[PDB]
Amino acid sequence: LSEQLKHCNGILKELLSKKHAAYAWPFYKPVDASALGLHDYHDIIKHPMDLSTVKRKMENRDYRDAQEFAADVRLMFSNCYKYNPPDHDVVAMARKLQDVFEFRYAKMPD
Ligand SMILES: COc1cc(OC)c2c(=O)[nH]c(-c3cc(C)c(OCCO)c(C)c3)nc2c1
Repeated sequence: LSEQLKHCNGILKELLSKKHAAYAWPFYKPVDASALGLHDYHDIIKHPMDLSTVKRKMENRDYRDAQEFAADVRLMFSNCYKYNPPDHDVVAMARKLQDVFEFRYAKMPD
Protein backbone atom coordinates (compact mmCIF):
# COMPACT_ATOMS: atom_id res chain seq x y z
CA LEU A 1 0.00 0.00 0.00
CA SER A 2 2.97 2.34 -0.36
CA GLU A 3 2.38 1.31 -3.99
CA GLN A 4 -1.36 2.06 -3.64
CA LEU A 5 -0.57 5.52 -2.17
CA LYS A 6 1.69 6.25 -5.15
CA HIS A 7 -1.15 5.32 -7.51
CA CYS A 8 -3.31 7.78 -5.54
CA ASN A 9 -0.67 10.47 -5.82
CA GLY A 10 -0.52 9.85 -9.61
CA ILE A 11 -4.32 10.32 -9.81
CA LEU A 12 -4.02 13.56 -7.79
CA LYS A 13 -1.34 14.90 -10.14
CA GLU A 14 -3.58 14.03 -13.13
CA LEU A 15 -6.58 15.76 -11.56
CA LEU A 16 -4.45 18.93 -11.12
CA SER A 17 -2.96 18.71 -14.65
CA LYS A 18 -3.63 21.01 -17.62
CA LYS A 19 -5.33 17.98 -19.37
CA HIS A 20 -8.38 18.44 -17.10
CA ALA A 21 -8.10 22.10 -16.19
CA ALA A 22 -11.22 23.18 -18.13
CA TYR A 23 -13.53 21.31 -15.69
CA ALA A 24 -11.13 20.74 -12.74
CA TRP A 25 -10.44 24.37 -11.81
CA PRO A 26 -13.34 24.97 -9.41
CA PHE A 27 -11.88 22.13 -7.30
CA TYR A 28 -8.33 23.56 -7.05
CA LYS A 29 -8.88 25.61 -3.86
CA PRO A 30 -11.45 25.69 -1.02
CA VAL A 31 -14.83 27.09 -2.00
CA ASP A 32 -14.72 30.79 -0.97
CA ALA A 33 -18.33 30.99 0.16
CA SER A 34 -18.08 34.60 1.34
CA ALA A 35 -16.52 35.76 -1.95
CA LEU A 36 -19.11 33.91 -3.99
CA GLY A 37 -22.14 35.08 -1.98
CA LEU A 38 -22.89 31.54 -0.75
CA HIS A 39 -23.84 32.55 2.78
CA ASP A 40 -25.54 29.17 3.42
CA TYR A 41 -22.65 27.01 2.17
CA HIS A 42 -21.17 26.25 5.63
CA ASP A 43 -24.57 25.51 7.13
CA ILE A 44 -25.18 22.85 4.42
CA ILE A 45 -21.59 21.46 4.00
CA LYS A 46 -20.15 20.24 7.30
CA HIS A 47 -16.81 19.08 5.88
CA PRO A 48 -15.44 21.18 3.02
CA MET A 49 -12.90 19.47 0.75
CA ASP A 50 -10.93 20.46 -2.34
CA LEU A 51 -7.82 19.28 -4.30
CA SER A 52 -5.36 21.69 -2.50
CA THR A 53 -6.40 20.11 0.83
CA VAL A 54 -5.99 16.60 -0.58
CA LYS A 55 -2.52 17.61 -1.89
CA ARG A 56 -1.49 19.05 1.48
CA LYS A 57 -2.67 15.87 3.25
CA MET A 58 -0.75 13.63 0.78
CA GLU A 59 2.40 15.79 1.22
CA ASN A 60 2.10 15.45 5.01
CA ARG A 61 1.59 11.69 4.87
CA ASP A 62 -1.82 12.15 6.52
CA TYR A 63 -3.47 9.42 4.39
CA ARG A 64 -2.61 5.98 5.70
CA ASP A 65 -4.24 4.02 2.81
CA ALA A 66 -5.86 4.47 -0.61
CA GLN A 67 -9.40 4.30 0.82
CA GLU A 68 -8.77 7.28 3.11
CA PHE A 69 -7.56 9.32 0.14
CA ALA A 70 -10.53 8.23 -2.01
CA ALA A 71 -12.96 9.22 0.81
CA ASP A 72 -11.69 12.83 0.64
CA VAL A 73 -11.91 12.94 -3.14
CA ARG A 74 -15.49 11.58 -3.05
CA LEU A 75 -16.36 13.99 -0.21
CA MET A 76 -15.32 16.87 -2.45
CA PHE A 77 -17.71 15.70 -5.24
CA SER A 78 -20.54 14.81 -2.81
CA ASN A 79 -20.36 18.31 -1.32
CA CYS A 80 -20.86 19.68 -4.84
CA TYR A 81 -23.86 17.44 -5.53
CA LYS A 82 -25.38 18.23 -2.10
CA TYR A 83 -25.12 22.03 -2.23
CA ASN A 84 -25.92 22.90 -5.86
CA PRO A 85 -28.95 22.75 -8.09
CA PRO A 86 -28.29 19.77 -10.29
CA ASP A 87 -28.36 21.93 -13.48
CA HIS A 88 -25.57 24.27 -12.31
CA ASP A 89 -22.44 24.44 -14.43
CA VAL A 90 -20.23 23.31 -11.50
CA VAL A 91 -22.19 20.03 -11.18
CA ALA A 92 -21.52 19.23 -14.88
CA MET A 93 -17.81 19.84 -14.17
CA ALA A 94 -17.87 17.68 -11.01
CA ARG A 95 -19.39 14.75 -12.98
CA LYS A 96 -16.63 14.97 -15.60
CA LEU A 97 -13.74 15.17 -13.12
CA GLN A 98 -15.30 12.32 -11.07
CA ASP A 99 -15.49 10.17 -14.21
CA VAL A 100 -11.69 10.77 -14.59
CA PHE A 101 -11.16 9.87 -10.95
CA GLU A 102 -13.33 6.70 -10.71
CA PHE A 103 -11.95 5.12 -13.87
CA ARG A 104 -8.33 5.56 -12.82
CA TYR A 105 -8.97 4.72 -9.13
CA ALA A 106 -10.46 1.41 -10.39
CA LYS A 107 -7.01 0.62 -11.94
CA MET A 108 -5.44 0.55 -8.43
CA PRO A 109 -2.70 -2.07 -8.17
CA ASP A 110 -3.11 -4.94 -5.78
C1 LIG B 1 -15.05 29.00 -8.11
O1 LIG B 1 -15.13 27.66 -7.61
C2 LIG B 1 -16.35 27.11 -7.25
C3 LIG B 1 -16.39 25.83 -6.76
C4 LIG B 1 -17.63 25.29 -6.33
O2 LIG B 1 -17.69 24.03 -5.84
C5 LIG B 1 -16.56 23.12 -5.97
C6 LIG B 1 -18.80 26.07 -6.42
C7 LIG B 1 -20.09 25.60 -5.94
O3 LIG B 1 -20.36 24.57 -5.31
N1 LIG B 1 -21.14 26.45 -6.19
C8 LIG B 1 -21.01 27.66 -6.77
C9 LIG B 1 -22.25 28.48 -6.90
C10 LIG B 1 -22.12 29.87 -7.07
C11 LIG B 1 -23.28 30.67 -7.13
C12 LIG B 1 -23.10 32.18 -7.24
C13 LIG B 1 -24.53 30.11 -7.02
O4 LIG B 1 -25.68 30.95 -7.01
C14 LIG B 1 -26.29 30.92 -8.25
C15 LIG B 1 -27.38 32.06 -8.15
O5 LIG B 1 -28.30 31.60 -7.15
C16 LIG B 1 -24.69 28.74 -6.86
C17 LIG B 1 -26.03 28.09 -6.66
C18 LIG B 1 -23.54 27.94 -6.79
N2 LIG B 1 -19.86 28.14 -7.16
C19 LIG B 1 -18.72 27.38 -6.96
C20 LIG B 1 -17.49 27.92 -7.37
